[PDB]
Amino acid sequence: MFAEIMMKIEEYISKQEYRVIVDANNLTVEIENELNIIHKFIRDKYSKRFPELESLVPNALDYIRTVKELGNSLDKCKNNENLQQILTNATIMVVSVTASTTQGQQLSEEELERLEEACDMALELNASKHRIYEYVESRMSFIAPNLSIIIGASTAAKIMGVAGGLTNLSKMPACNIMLLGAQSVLPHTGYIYHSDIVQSLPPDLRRKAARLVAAKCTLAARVDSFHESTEGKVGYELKDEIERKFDKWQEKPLPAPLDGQRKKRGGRRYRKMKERLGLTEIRKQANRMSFGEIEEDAYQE
Amino acid sequence: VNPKAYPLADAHLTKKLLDLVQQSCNYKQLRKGANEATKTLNRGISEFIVMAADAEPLEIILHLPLLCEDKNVPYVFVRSKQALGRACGVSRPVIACSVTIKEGSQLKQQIQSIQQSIERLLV
Amino acid sequence: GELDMRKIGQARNTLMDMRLSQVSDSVSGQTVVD
Amino acid sequence: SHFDLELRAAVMHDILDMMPEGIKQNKARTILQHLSEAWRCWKANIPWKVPGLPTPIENMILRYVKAKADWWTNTAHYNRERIRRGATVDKTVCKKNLGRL
Amino acid sequence: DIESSLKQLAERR
Amino acid sequence: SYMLPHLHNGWQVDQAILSEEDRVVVIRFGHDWDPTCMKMDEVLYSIAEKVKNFAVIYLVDITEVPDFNKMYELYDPCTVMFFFRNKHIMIDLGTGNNNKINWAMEDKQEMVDIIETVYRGARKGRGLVVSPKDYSTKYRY
Repeated sequence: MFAEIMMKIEEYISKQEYRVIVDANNLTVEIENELNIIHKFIRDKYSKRFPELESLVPNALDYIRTVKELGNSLDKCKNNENLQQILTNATIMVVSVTASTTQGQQLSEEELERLEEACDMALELNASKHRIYEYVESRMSFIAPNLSIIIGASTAAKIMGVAGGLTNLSKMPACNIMLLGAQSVLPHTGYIYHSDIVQSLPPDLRRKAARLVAAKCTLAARVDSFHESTEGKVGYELKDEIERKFDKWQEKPLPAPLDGQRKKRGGRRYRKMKERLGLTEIRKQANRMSFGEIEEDAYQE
Repeated sequence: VNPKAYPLADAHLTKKLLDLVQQSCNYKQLRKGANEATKTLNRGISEFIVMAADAEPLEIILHLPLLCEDKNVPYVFVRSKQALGRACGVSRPVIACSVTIKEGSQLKQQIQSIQQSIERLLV
Repeated sequence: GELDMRKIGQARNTLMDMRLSQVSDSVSGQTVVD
Repeated sequence: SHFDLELRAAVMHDILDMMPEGIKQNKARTILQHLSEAWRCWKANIPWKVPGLPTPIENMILRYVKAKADWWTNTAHYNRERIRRGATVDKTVCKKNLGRL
Repeated sequence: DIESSLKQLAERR
Repeated sequence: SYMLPHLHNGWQVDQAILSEEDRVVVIRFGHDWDPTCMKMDEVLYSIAEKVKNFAVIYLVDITEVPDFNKMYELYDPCTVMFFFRNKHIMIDLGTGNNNKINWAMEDKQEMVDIIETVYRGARKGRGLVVSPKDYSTKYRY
């Protein structure tokens, strides 16, 4: 499945319809899960040689590069030029402090060879996923430039794969666009909501801004259905309007010394306010003092 | 006007279409908005679908005659949404005002007459 | 190049949390309500 | 004791004398407002960013803000020391000192 | 306007 | 600073008193050199944009126009006096007289309240407005 998709992506990139981009996106989404499973297996296999390597490297690619650069030998963390290009200086210092006191035995030769093969397979899967994402971005820029510039190239490719192209997506209304590929399962979890354009928003204003993100992208489906808007100025204007709306959603005179003129109205016209808002209190048993006796204690207050 | 907006009605035809749209929206038989018109065309309950030629861009209503080619409904494009600028209380000019059949409509036959008049403009 | 002041603090906090969790992994009956 | 008002007056006089007669008709109030914004900015940890202002004007505003901040810090420390010792103050002075502290 | 008066006041103090 | 335009000419100041009638006219007879008049000007600037809709405050220099300090006898370094529609309202401060404030009021709220009370009294026509303050004492403790 992955080899035929890679051959189709190579044949598409060497020659430079719409289902090939969706197939490449599905192959990249499968290869990402395969690389995540390979990174989990490499972290479970290399846990004896470096048990603090998973805590020091939370990323899967960073942990794979650390397992490929250091491996069972913990002496590859002192002034290592290969580990300095993957992680930062503080991360390299934390990895050196973890490898100074690791309290773990080194792995065997077959386990290290299997870990190196899993790291090479994860690197090849990540490279194939990056090539498939680049091919999908090129096909989206050649097919739907406004939809790739407004909501993203991968989101436009997923919308064209789910709806059936730009010709079927143009028919889709804002409600369908808002819940494009939408559904505990989140109601109205549209692809726009599950996208990079909706990820740069607070969760309290993530869905409704997705209503500003999907339906305008539906206008991009009306923009890429014909042969017009090949540059992407409408998608850039929609993205600028969405950014202005997200910036707006996120973050003295003195009255004259005059009073009322006179009182002439009262009863079912001004009495309602004086009975509800300025409601009549007890007006008794709370204003009397009983100057002769003393009800409360001497210092109850 | 826009060349892609087809068909184009006359002045009295647009006045009668605006009167029928106001009579449908005042009797709860008209839906404004592009997504509401698309939902009324996909549901198969919309008697007529009207568009606006003064739309920027005009491609957003371009699926409104094509859905009219998918449900056998008459299509028409007001020169400007301004005709329905107030529409059913809409402050902004209205474009997609899917007029859906209303049970015992006080102007049901009048709406049918508008349909018959909108089917002869596209020739 | 540039100074990332928060980077060293984050690294130290992560190391301390990892060490404590390793110590906390030896606890006997710490409860958890899902 | 009156470092704030004196410094503000000196800065305003310097800016006005530097400013041309063609710009001193109405932009003096604008420069005063910019100085006020700079002062309120340093008192609330909010950066004062006027990219449309001349670099020497920004430098003068920053110098005035630094001088006023130093004077305010010294005055607040002195007032807090006097209050702790038991000096004679009023409600307005106490409120201002509490706010500055 | 106010610039002249401010300068005059400053020059005497 | 001193954004309040000082009426240099004495006759100009008098005409300014006769200029506005529906609001409060306050003239600061303090000389701008002294620090006390500087504090008074700062207090006025605090209420410059607040009491503007109800009052019109002008500065004054007793050296520029001496007739005000020789006829009204404003000998204080910075005395605040009021004149409403050619009628010098008196504020019942309780300092023996009521022609001037004579104190460097460093409280903006107190000045605003005094201005509001003076406006209310002028509207009521009371030549001696009862000041809602115990100005007879230092009001400090």
